[PDB]
Amino acid sequence: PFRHNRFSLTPIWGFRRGRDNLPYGVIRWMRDIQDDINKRASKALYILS
Amino acid sequence: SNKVVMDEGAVEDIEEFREEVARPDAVLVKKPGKQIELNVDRELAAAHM
Repeated sequence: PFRHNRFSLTPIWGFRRGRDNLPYGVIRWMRDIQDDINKRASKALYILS
Repeated sequence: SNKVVMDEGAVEDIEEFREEVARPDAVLVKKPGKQIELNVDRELAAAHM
């Protein structure tokens, strides 16, 4: 019924992958380095213990 | 507390050895040819701090 010829939902975009045009958040790189940090913490704590 | 690694016959009385090692005033007697290594791990305390 609305006069405007577009969908109500408006996507606030972010980082968009070049290959597949799939949006991704800020996290990804922070994510992989963070999991590496957690592994380092567990390893060092075990070695000391 | 001290950790002790020793030759099997380092001390004649192992119970009194066990009790008195942590004592700062204790008198400990050991056999001549059997070595005593008190304070096996103390850099671990600094590492944990």
